Amino acid sequence: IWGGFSVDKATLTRFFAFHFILPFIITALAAVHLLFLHETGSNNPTGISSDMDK
Amino acid sequence: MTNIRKSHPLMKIINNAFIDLPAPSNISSWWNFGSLLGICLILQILTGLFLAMHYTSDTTTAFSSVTHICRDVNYGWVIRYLHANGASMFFICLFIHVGRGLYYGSYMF
Amino acid sequence: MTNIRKSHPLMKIINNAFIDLPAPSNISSWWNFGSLLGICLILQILTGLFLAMHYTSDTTTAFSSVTHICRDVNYGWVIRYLHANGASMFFICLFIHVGRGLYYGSYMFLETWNIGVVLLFTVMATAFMGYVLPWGQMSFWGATVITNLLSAIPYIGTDLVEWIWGGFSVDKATLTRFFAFHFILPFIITALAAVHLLFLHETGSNNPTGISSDMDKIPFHPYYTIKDILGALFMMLILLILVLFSPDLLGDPDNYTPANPLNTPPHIKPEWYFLFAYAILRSIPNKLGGVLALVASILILILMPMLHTSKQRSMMFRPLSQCLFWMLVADLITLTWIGGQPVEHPFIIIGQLASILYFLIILVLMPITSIIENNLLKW
Amino acid sequence: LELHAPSYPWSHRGLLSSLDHTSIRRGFQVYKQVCSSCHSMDYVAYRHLVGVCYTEEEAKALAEEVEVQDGPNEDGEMFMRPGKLSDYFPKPYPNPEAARAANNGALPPDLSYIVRARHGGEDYVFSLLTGYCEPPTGVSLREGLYFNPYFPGQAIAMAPPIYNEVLEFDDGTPATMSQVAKDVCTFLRWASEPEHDHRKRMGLKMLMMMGLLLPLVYAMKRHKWSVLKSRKLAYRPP
Amino acid sequence: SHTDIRVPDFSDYRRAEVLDSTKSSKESSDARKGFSYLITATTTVGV
Amino acid sequence: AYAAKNAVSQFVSSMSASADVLAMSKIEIKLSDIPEGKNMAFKWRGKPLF
Amino acid sequence: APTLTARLYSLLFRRTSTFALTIAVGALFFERAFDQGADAIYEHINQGKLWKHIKHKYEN
Amino acid sequence: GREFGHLTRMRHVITYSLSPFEQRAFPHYFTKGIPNVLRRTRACILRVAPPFVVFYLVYTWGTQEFEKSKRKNPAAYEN
Amino acid sequence: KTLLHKYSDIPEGTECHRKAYASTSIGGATGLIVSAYSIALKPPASFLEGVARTGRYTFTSAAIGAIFGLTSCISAQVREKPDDPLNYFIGGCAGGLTLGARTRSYGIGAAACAYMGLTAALVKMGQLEGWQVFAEPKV
Amino acid sequence: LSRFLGPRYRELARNWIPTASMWGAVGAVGLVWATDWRLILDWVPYINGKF
Amino acid sequence: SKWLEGIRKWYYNAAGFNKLGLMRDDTIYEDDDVKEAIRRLPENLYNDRVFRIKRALDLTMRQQILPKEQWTKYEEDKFYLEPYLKEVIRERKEREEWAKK
Amino acid sequence: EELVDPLTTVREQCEQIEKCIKARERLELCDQRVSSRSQTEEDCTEELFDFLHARDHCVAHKLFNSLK
Ligand code: HEC
Ligand code: HEM
Ligand code: HEM
Ligand code: HEM
Ligand code: HEM
Repeated sequence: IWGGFSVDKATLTRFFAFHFILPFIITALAAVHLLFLHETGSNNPTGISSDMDK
Repeated sequence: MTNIRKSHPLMKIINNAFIDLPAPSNISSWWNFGSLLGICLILQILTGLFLAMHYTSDTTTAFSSVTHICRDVNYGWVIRYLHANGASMFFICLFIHVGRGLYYGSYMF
Repeated sequence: MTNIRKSHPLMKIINNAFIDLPAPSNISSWWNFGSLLGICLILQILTGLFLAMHYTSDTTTAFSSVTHICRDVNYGWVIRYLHANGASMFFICLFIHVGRGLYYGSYMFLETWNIGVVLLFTVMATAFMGYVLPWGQMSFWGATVITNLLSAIPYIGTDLVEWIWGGFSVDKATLTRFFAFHFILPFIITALAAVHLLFLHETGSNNPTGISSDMDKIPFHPYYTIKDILGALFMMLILLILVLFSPDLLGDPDNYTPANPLNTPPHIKPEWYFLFAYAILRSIPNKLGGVLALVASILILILMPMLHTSKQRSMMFRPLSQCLFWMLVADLITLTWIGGQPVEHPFIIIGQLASILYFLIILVLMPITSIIENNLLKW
Repeated sequence: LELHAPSYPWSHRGLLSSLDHTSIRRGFQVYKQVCSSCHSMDYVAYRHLVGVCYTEEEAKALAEEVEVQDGPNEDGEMFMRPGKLSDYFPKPYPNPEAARAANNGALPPDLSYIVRARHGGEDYVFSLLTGYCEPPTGVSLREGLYFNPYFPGQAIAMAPPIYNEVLEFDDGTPATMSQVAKDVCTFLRWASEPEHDHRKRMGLKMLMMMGLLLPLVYAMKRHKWSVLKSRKLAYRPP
Repeated sequence: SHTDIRVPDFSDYRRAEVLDSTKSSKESSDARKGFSYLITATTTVGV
Repeated sequence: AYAAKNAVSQFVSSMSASADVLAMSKIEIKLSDIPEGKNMAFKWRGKPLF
Repeated sequence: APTLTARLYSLLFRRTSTFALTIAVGALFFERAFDQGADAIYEHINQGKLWKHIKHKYEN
Repeated sequence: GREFGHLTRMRHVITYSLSPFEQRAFPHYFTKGIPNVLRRTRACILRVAPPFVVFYLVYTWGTQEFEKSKRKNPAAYEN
Repeated sequence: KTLLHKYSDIPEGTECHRKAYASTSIGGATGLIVSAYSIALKPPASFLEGVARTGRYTFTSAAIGAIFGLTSCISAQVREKPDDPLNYFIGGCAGGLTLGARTRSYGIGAAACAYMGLTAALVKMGQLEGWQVFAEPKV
Repeated sequence: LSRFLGPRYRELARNWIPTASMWGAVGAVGLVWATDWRLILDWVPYINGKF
Repeated sequence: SKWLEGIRKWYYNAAGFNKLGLMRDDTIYEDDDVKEAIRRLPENLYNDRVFRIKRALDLTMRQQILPKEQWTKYEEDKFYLEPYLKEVIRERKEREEWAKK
Repeated sequence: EELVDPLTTVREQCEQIEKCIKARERLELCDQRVSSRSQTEEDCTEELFDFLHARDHCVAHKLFNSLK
C-alpha cells in the first residue's frame, strides 16, 4: 500500500488516484442500493407496512 | 399514444425511481438524509473535480498546489472549503442515516 | 422456488443483458467489435488507474513522471504501452463498428445510434486530452493547434479558448485540467455505454441480412459469450503484438522530447485516429469553415438515418450501395494519409477532393443510388 | 530536402533479438569518455547498469569516479560527494543557457531518449556520426557549423565527434569510427528502451501462449456452435 | 403426420466412434466427453 | 436563480485564468542586453516573443 | 478397454472439483515447464549476447 | 418485453439438432472450408477491391509528385 | 499507331495509371475492330443487338488491356525490375483470367492465361532484344 | 415535411407562435442575465449601474 | 422494355436474396407499415415467409448459399406483400390527409 | 598503424557500383556547372543526396559484417 518503506510520494499519488476513482464506485453502489430498496419500498416511522397509505 | 414518462425506457426508469415511486406518507425528516447523502456525493464529486484541475499530486507540489487553489485560483477557497466541510456533512448524514435505519428497524431490508 | 438468476434483481438484469438475451443466430464477426470496445474501455480504465498512481500533472514533473513509469515502475512499460496502443485499438474498433452500423443499417436504431455518436465524441475528447498528458513536444503543440481552432467561433472563440486553456496559452493549468477531464470522462463513457445497451436491448440486434430474426433467436450465453471471448483473445493478440514487438509503431517519436513552447516540432500532426478530421479541416481554407466541416464529419452520422432511402435495411442485398460504401472507406483512408502528409501541391488537392467526396458519398450519391436500386427491384 | 538513413542490420532488429550487452558496455565507455562532455543522460543512473553491462561493484566504482553535488550541510552550503549508484549520470552543463553558450548557441540534446526521439532511431544516429562530409559545392556553412548530410538542414553545430582511436575500449576491440558509432548507438538504444530484451522475451512467451490458446478457444467455440451449424430445419406445412 | 418424417442423416458430421448405428454410444461416451473436456481444461490452464 | 447563477459563475471563474497567470500577463524586457543584429526570444503569454 | 481420454474423463474431468484440481496442478506445472522452455528458447536465440552469458568474464 | 416465449409466432417448422459431443467440431474444415472461402472472396472482390486499387494509384501518384516537386529545376539556374 | 506510341512512351514501371489507360485504349480499339468484323460477317438481328455485341466485345477487350497494363506496371514497380519479361507474363495471365471471367468459363481462363502470358513475355523479350515481327527488306 | 403541410398545421403554428416567442424572450433574458452581456445590459437602466 | 428488364434481372442476380432462397418482399425493412402488412398476410403466406427467412438466416450463419438449382428465379419471384403494403400506405395517406385539413 | 576503418573500404567498394558511378558523374557535372557560374544560387546537395543514398545503401548491407 505504501509503495515503499514508508509513506511517501508513491503513497500520495496512489491515494490521489484511488480518491478520484472511489466516489464513482460509490455512485454505482448507490444505484444498486436504490434498486434493492425499490424492491421492498421504504419503511415508515411506525414500522408497519404502508401499502394502504402511499 | 402513450405517456412518454411511462413509455420511454430511460424516462420509465427515472419515473419509477423518483417521480411516481410509491412512498409512505408518514416518512419523517429522518428519511430526508439519504437524498442529502446523494446531494453531498454530487457536490463532493463536482468540487473535487474542480479542485483536481488545480491540484498536483507530487510531494514537492501538493501543499503549494492547495495554497495556489486557496489564494490564486478564482473562488478556489470556496471550492476547497466546500469540499472539506462537505466531507464532514457527508459523514454526519451517514451517521444519522444509519441511526435511522437502526432505530426504525430498516435493516430488515 | 425460483431460479436466482431470473428472480434476483441484479442477477435478473445481468441475465437479461448477457445470459438469456435473444440474439440473432446469423450475427457475423463484425458483431464482435462492440464487445471488444467494452473490453477496451475496461482495459483502458484499469491500465490508466495503475498509470495515474505514478503520474503527476505538473509541467515540471509530467515528462519525468512518464519516464519514471517507463524505466523504474515495475512492469510500468507494459502498462504505459498497453494504454497507448489500446487507445489505437479502441479507435480501430470504434471505426469498424461505425462501418458495421452504416453497412447493415443499424443506424435505424435511432436512440442507440445517437448515443453511440455521443460516445464517439466523448472518446475522441478523452484521447485528445490524454495525449497532452505526457507533455511531449507533440502533446503541447497539437494541443495548441487543436484548441486554437475554437478561437474561430465568432465573438466567443477567444474567451472560450482562454477559458479552456486556463490562461493565455497552453500551460500547467491546461495540463492539470486535462488530467482531471481525462480521468473523469471514461466513466461518463461507461454510463453512456450502459444507456447504449439499454436502447439496443429495447429493439434487439440487427442481423447481417437486415431482416427481422425473431424466428432465429439463439441464447447469448452458450453461443455469443464464447464467440466474444474468442474475438477478445484475437484483439489481445493484436494489441500485445503492438505492445511487445512494435511499442512505438503508432506513435510519433517527437513526443519523447520534452515540450519546448519556444520551438515547434518539424511536423505538427495529430494522432492517427484524428488525422481524417485534420485533413478535412485543412481542406477548407477559412478557419471557421474548417472547424464547422470537422464538426460535420462526425455529426453527419446523425443525419444517416434520415438519408436512408433504400427499401432494404442492409447493404448485403444492395451491390451499388456496397460499391459506394467501399469508396467511402477508401476515401477515409486517403483522408488519414493526407492528414499525415505535409501541406503541399500534391496533397492539398487530393485532400480537398477527398473531403468533397466524403460528404458527397454520404449525402447525395448514396441516397440516389438507393432510389435507383429501389426502381431496379420494382419496389 | 532530407536523406533518409539506411537501415543497417543491427543485431537487435530481429523480432526476438536482444541487444548485445558487450556493445552496450562499450557504448557506455564511448558515452562517458566522448559524449558526456557536451550531451547529457538525465534519465539513466548507474544503478541501471548493474545487471545490463556492468556488475554492481563495477557500477559503484564507476559512480565513485564522478563527483556529485550533495544536499546542503549543517552550515547550509552544498558539498561535493564521491558519487553513488543511485545518482544519475552527471549533467555536463549547469543550465541549458550555459550549454548553449559553450556550444555556439546550440543546446546538445539529451541522449536518454535520443534514439526514440529522432526518426530513423539508431540508424539516424549512426549515419549522422559516420556521415560527416565536406560541404557540397554551392553550399556555404556559417561559422561554427559543420556539414552533415543526414542532419536536417545539413548544418550541425557538432563537430565530427568520432574519429579512429577516439577512445580505447577495455575489451580491446579496435577503436575504429564505425565500431565506436555502433557501440554508442547500441548503448543509446538501451537507454531509450531499457526494457528491450524483457519486451522481446515477453513477446516470445505471448506468441507461444496465443498460438496455444487461440486454436483451443476456437475449438471450444466450434464445439458449442456445432449444434447450430449442423441444425437441419424442415418446413412441414399441413 | 408425425410418422412420415425421419431425422435427417448426420453421418457426415458424426464422430467416428458414433458413426455405426449398431453400436452402443455409452461405450465411447467417456472418450468423447474426455476429449472435449480436455480441450476445455487445457484452455483453462493457459488462461 | 440568483444563488445558482452565483455558484455556476464561481466554478466557471475557477476554471478561468488564475492570479499568477494574469500577473504574468505583462512582461518587462530589458533592452541593451540584446546586442545589435540579434533577436532575443522571450516567453511572454506562453508564446515566443521576438 | 477404456482409452486414455476416457480414463482422464472418469478419473478427473467428470466431477468439476477434480476437474479444477487437474486445472490448478496443471497450471502450476505448466507455468514451470513453459517458462523454462521459452526462456531456454530465447537464450539460445540470443546466445552470447545476454548479460547472463557474459557475466562471468567480468565478475570476480 | 423481448423474451424467448413471446418473440414471434411460427408454425410447422421442425428443427433437428445433434449433441455437440456426438459431432465433430471441425467437419471437413479444409475440404469444404477453402472452396467456400474462395467463393465468398470471388463474390466480394469485384465490389470491394476497385476502390482500394484507386487508393493505391492515388497514393503512388501523390508520393511521386511530391518527390518531383522537391527536385531541382534546371531552368531556374539557366542564366 | 498513336495509341501504340502512347503505350511505349510511358516508361515501363512508371505512371501505372497512364500505362493502364493506354492499354485500355488499345484493347478498346481491337474490340471495336473485332465487333465491326463480327457485325459484317455474322449479321445482328437488330441495331440494339449489334450495339450489345459491340459493347460486349469492346468491354472484354478493354478490360483485358486495362488488367494487363495495370498488373504489368504494378508488378514492375513492386519488384522494381523494369525490363523483366515476367511482369509482362503476369499481366498477360491476368488478362487471360479476365477473358475467362467475361466468358464465364474456367477453361477459357486457364488456356488464355497460359497462351496470352507467354505471348506478352515474348513481346517484352522482343522489345528488349530488338526482334522484328515485320522486317524492312535489307537482304 | 409532406405530412405537416396543411391548413390545420398553419393554424397550429399561429396558435403556438405567441408561446414560442415568449419562451424565446425568456432564453434571451436568461442568456444576457447569466452571461452579464454588457452590450445588451448597458441599455437597461438600473442594471446599467453594474458597469 | 426488354432493356429495362435485362438491367433489372442483372440487379436481381447481383443482389443475393435469390441465392438464399428469399423473395424480394422477404427482404423489405420492417417499418410500421410493413409490420401491419405482415400482420394482414394470409396464414399460408406468413408461414412461407417465416420459413424462408429462417432458412436464409441459417444459411448466412454458416456462410453458405443455397444450391444454384434452388435459387429463386427472377420470373417466379412473387410480390406477395406489395398489395397489402400498398393498401396500408393508402390508409396512412388518407389519415394524414384528413389530419392536414 | 592506421587501423583502416571498414567504412573507408566499404564506401570505396560501393563507389565502384553502377548507381554510385552514375550518381557521382551527375554530381561532378553539377559541380562544374555551379563552380563556373559567378553568382548562381544553385547547389549540388541533391546530386550528393542521390550519390550518398546509393553508396550508403550498399554500405548498409556490407559494413556491419566487418564490425565485430
Ligand atoms: C561537444 C564537445 C560535443 C560532444 C563531445 C558530442 N556532441 Fe553531440 N552535439 C553537440 C552539439 C553542440 C550538438 C547540436 C548540433 C545541432 O544543431 O543539432 C550536438 C548534436 C548531436 C546530435 C543531434 C541530435 C538532434 O538534435 O537531432 C546527436 C545525435 C549527437 N550530438 C550525438 C553525439 C554522440 C553519439 C557523441 C559522442 C559518441 C556526441 N554527440 C558528442 C556537441 C557535442
Ligand atoms: C453514499 C452512501 C449512501 C447513499 C447515497 C444512500 C442513499 C439512500 C437513499 C436515497 C435511500 C432512500 C431512503 C432515504 O432517503 O432515507 C436509502 C435508504 C436506506 N439506506 Fe442507503 N445510502 C447510503 C449509505 C447507507 C448506509 C451506510 C447504510 C447502512 C449501513 C444504508 C442503509 C439504508 C437503509 C436500511 C435504507 C432503508 C431506508 C428506509 O427504510 O426507507 N445506506 N439510502
Ligand atoms: C465522494 C466523496 C468524497 C469525499 C468524502 C472526499 C473527501 C475529501 C477530503 C476529506 C479531503 C481533504 C480536505 C482538505 O483539503 O483538508 C479531500 C480532498 C480532495 N478531494 Fe475529495 N472527497 C470526495 C470526492 C472527491 C472526488 C470525486 C474527487 C475528484 C477529483 C475529489 C478530489 C479531491 C482533491 C483533488 C482533493 C485535494 C484538494 C484539497 O486538498 O483541497 N474528491 N477529499
Ligand atoms: C467506447 C465506444 C463504444 C463501445 C464500448 C460500444 C459498444 C457496443 C457494444 C458492446 C455493442 C453490442 C455488440 C455489437 O453489436 O457488436 C454495440 C452496438 C452498436 N454500437 Fe457501439 N460502442 C461504441 C461506440 C460506438 C460508435 C462510435 C457507434 C457509431 C458511430 C456505435 C454504434 C453502435 C450500433 C449502431 C450498434 C448496434 C449494432 C447492431 O445492432 O448490430 N457504437 N456497441
Ligand atoms: C478509452 C479510454 C482511454 C483512452 C482511449 C486513452 C488514451 C490515451 C493515450 C493515446 C495516451 C498517450 C500514450 C502515450 O503518448 O504514450 C494516454 C496517456 C495516459 N492516460 Fe489515457 N486513455 C484512456 C483512459 C485513461 C484512464 C481511465 C486513465 C486513468 C484512470 C488514463 C490515464 C493516462 C495516463 C496516466 C497517461 C500517461 C501515459 C504516458 O505518458 O505514457 N487514461 N491515454
